[PDB]
Amino acid sequence: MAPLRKTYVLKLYVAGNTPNSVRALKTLNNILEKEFKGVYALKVIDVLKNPQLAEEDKILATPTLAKVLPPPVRRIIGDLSNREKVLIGLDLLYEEIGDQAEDDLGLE
Amino acid sequence: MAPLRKTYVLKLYVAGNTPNSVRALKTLNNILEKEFKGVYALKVIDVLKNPQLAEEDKILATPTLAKVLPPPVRRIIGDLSNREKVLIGLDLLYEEIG
Amino acid sequence: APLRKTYVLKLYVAGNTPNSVRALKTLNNILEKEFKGVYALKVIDVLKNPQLAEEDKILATPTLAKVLPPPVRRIIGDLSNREKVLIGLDLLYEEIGDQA
Amino acid sequence: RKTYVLKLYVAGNTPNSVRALKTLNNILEKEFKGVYALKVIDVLKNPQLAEEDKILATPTLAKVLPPPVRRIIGDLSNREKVLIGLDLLYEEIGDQAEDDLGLE
Repeated sequence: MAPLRKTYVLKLYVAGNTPNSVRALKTLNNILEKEFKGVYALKVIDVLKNPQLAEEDKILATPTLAKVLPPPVRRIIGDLSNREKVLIGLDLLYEEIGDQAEDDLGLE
Repeated sequence: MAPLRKTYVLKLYVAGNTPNSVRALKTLNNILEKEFKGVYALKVIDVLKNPQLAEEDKILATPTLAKVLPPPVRRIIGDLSNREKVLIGLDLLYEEIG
Repeated sequence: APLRKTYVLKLYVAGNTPNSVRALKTLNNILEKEFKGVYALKVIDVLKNPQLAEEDKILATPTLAKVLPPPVRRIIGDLSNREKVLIGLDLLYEEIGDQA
Repeated sequence: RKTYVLKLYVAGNTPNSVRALKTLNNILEKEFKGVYALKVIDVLKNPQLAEEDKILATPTLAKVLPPPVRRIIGDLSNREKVLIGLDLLYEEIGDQAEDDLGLE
C-alpha cells in the first residue's frame, strides 16, 4: 500500500463475458501476480458494459502486442480470441491501476 | 472540388444497432457522399458480428480523432457516442480506393 | 494557443545520420500535412540520451508498425532495414510540448 | 526448470561499465544460481528489436529484484549511464543442459 502504484497494465477489451472466459481471465490473472508479481497487472474492459472509450484508452490488435507477452499469457490471449470469441484486442500501458471494479451487487 | 487521389477512410467501430444509430449512419454516409465527394469514405465495423481485430486494425478513443474532423462529421460522431452509445471508438486511414 | 494532446509516435533511434535525419524529417513533415493532430512524431536518440523515462517503453517495430499509415510504415521500414538505425517505437496518447 | 532471464539493454560499454556487468554476472549465478539468468544486449551493436523483444524503464522492473541487484542496476543507470532499460522474461532455457531427470 505504498504511495504510488504504477505498473505495466495489460488491458484486455472484450465483447461480453461467457462463463469460461471468466475462468481463464481469473487464471491469467494469477499467472501474472505469480511469475511477475509486481511487473504486470491484468485489467479487463467489457465493451458491452463500457462502450465509450476514454481518451487514453487505445485498442490494438491482439496478434501484434501479444508476442512480447509471457508464454503462458500468450496462450490464454490466444484461446480468448480464437475460441471464447470474446477478446476484441488489447494494449499495454504503465498506468495507475488501483482499486478493483465491477459494481458489486454483493455477487452473492 | 475534384475526385482523385488519396482518400480518408473513417472507420467507426460499433457495438449495437439502435433505430437512431442506423438513421445517423445513413446520414453521415449521405453527408460524406454528397459533400466530401471521394475525399472521405465510410466503413462501419460491427464488433458483435466479429470482435477480433485484424493485424492492421486498432481502435482509438473517439474524443481524440473526432476533434480534427469536419463539423458536420463530428456531429454525427458525437451522437453515435454520447446518445446512442453504439460507437466504441474509431480510426482514421489515408488509403486510396478499395 | 495553449498546447493539445494527441497520439505520439515515438521512434527510438540509435544515433543520427543525414539520411535517417532526412527521412525522419520527411516523416514528421507527412504527419503534419496528412495526419494533423492525430499523430505527432517524437524522436528519441538513445545515443544522445540512453536513459528511459517512466512511461517510456520500447516495442519492436514489426509489432506496432502494421497499425500505422502506409507512408509512416515505409519510412519506419527504411529507418529499420535501410539505415538500420531504428531500435523500436511506441504509440502513446500524451501531451506534445509547444516544442520541448 | 525455467529461469528469470534478466535482459539488459545497454548503450555501448565503458570502463566502469563491464565493471558491474561482471559483478552482476556473478551475484546472480551465485546466491541465485539458476534463479535469475542474465543476457546483456548493447543496442548500438544491433538496434533492431525482435518481434518478441521490448525494453522497459529500469525503475519499473528493477524495483522487483533483490535489493542488491538493484544496486548494480541503480549505479549502472544514474552513474555510468549506459542502461537504456531492461526486460524480465520467465521462460525456460533449453539450449544447454548439464544433468536432468525426465520421468520417461
